[PDB]
Amino acid sequence: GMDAKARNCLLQHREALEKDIKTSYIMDHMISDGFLTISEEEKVRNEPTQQQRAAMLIKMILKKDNDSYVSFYNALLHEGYKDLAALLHDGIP
Repeated sequence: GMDAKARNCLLQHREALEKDIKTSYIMDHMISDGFLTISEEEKVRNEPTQQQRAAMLIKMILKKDNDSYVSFYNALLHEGYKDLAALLHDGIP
């Protein structure tokens, strides 16, 4: 569903993302945008640590469409993760 460029960007920067991001905030945006289901939210929330939640959310997004990548970018950007957003800018469709 997603462009290779986007996929690879995510795969390249996932460790950096997994490290810093507060997943619940990003998810709230993505749920608002309608690219993330309550069931998916819960599955992420079921992960014990923030890094494990982040990893799960990214694993999920890698199985979604271009729109979802952008939603993720927008979320990061609106939550002030400007550095991490920049890393994914090059891969945006």
